[PDB]
Amino acid sequence: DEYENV
Amino acid sequence: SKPLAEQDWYHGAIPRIEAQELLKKQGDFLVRESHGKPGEYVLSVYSDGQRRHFIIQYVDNMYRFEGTGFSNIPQLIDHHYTTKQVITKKSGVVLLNPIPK
Repeated sequence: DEYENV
Repeated sequence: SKPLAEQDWYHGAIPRIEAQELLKKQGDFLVRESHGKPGEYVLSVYSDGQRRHFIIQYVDNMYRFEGTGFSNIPQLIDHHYTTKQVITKKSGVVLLNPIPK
């Protein structure tokens, strides 16, 4: 799943 | 230097899908332990109609997003909650409502 800053 | 377990906004190991149910209004936020990146912490926020999940970077003994580093997560979160500094420039996210555990 996507993290904003990683 | 106060512990995470004593902060109202720290939810421990709840998964992303559970954080979704808790984040509903602009500026709602909580902190949780990541599942996708084990050992990392996550700031989860509701902003502009979306849930956004920021890894709290831990580098050289400091926790940070894009700016000042602090030795501990409560100091970093409290800093953003009191000063209203954005979490990142790109996101522009401002913390408003700590979601209680």
